[PDB]
Order: sequence, then C-alpha cells, then structure tokens
Amino acid sequence: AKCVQSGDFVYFDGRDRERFIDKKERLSRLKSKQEEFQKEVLKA
Amino acid sequence: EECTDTLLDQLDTQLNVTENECQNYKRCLEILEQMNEDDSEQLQMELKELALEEERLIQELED
Amino acid sequence: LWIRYGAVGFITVVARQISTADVYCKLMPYLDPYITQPIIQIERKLVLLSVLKEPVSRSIFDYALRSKDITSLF
Repeated sequence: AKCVQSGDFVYFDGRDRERFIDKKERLSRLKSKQEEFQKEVLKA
Repeated sequence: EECTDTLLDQLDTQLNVTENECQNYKRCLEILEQMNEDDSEQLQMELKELALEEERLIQELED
Repeated sequence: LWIRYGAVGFITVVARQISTADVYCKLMPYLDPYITQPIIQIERKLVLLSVLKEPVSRSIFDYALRSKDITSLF
C-alpha cells in the first residue's frame, strides 16, 4: 500500500520500467504540449 | 497484483491518447501553415460583385 | 430524407459541442467524404445543410440494401 500511495510501483510483468508516477508526469507534459499546439492552431 | 497492473494499463492508455491528440495538432498546424493563404482581398472583391448582382436581381424581381 | 436530415442534426449538434480547433482538426476529417465544400462555419445548421453532397439515389441505395449477397457486392 505504501508503494501505491507514493506511486513507486511498476508493472509486475516487466513490460514497462516507467513508474506510475513517472507516467503521470509524462502524461501531464504531453497534455501541456497538446494545448500549446492547439493554441497555435487556434491563432492560425 | 491485479489492481496495480490494471492501474498502469489505464494510465498507459491515457498517455497514448494524449500523444495521438498532440500528433493531430502538430499535423493540423502544419497543414494550416502549408495551405496557401487564400487571398482575403480577392474573395472580398468577388463578394462585392455578387452583392451588386443580388441588388440587381432584387430590383429585377421587384419589376 | 428523415435519416439524411437526421444526420445533419447529429453533425450540427456535434459541431456545436466541440472546440473550433477540434472541429477543424478532428470533426472536419470525418465529414470531408460527405461534404461538397470545406466550410469552417459548420456550426450553422443552414450552412451544413447547404454543403452536403447529393444523397445516394433511392434506386441505387434500395437495390444494394435489398441485395442478398451484400457481402459479395461490397
């Protein structure tokens, strides 16, 4: 439960070594880039 | 074990969805940038001509 | 015509629900095969109804849907 609260866990099958917290940060970063493109598209 | 794998699977799907939307915006921006700038002035001149034709047709229809 | 205008109803409601950026980047690509001209003002029911391509002929559409070998036909 301690690993789940801090998000310091990874898939048990080893398919991906990126932690849940790391994936969450990447998802937020990608969402930010998407909005930046969307804004430039809106301006254009 | 199952709950942790299910949580990572859901987060992995969200990441892909964000990447696809980012790719689409990158493509759409490139498409709008590559589409030659349609002459706003040329369309405005054409519109003024069509309005005159309509006004002519309105008078002709009245007649 | 009921289905045809029904589709206009769906596309017009969808076009009003999404952002203008998404309309051009995502909504337009789904509609492009059925529209005669690329108009950005898809949000106006009158505009979309005016830009629709002519529907399939009832004789053609009915004859295809009535075909027993629709898999082979398609």
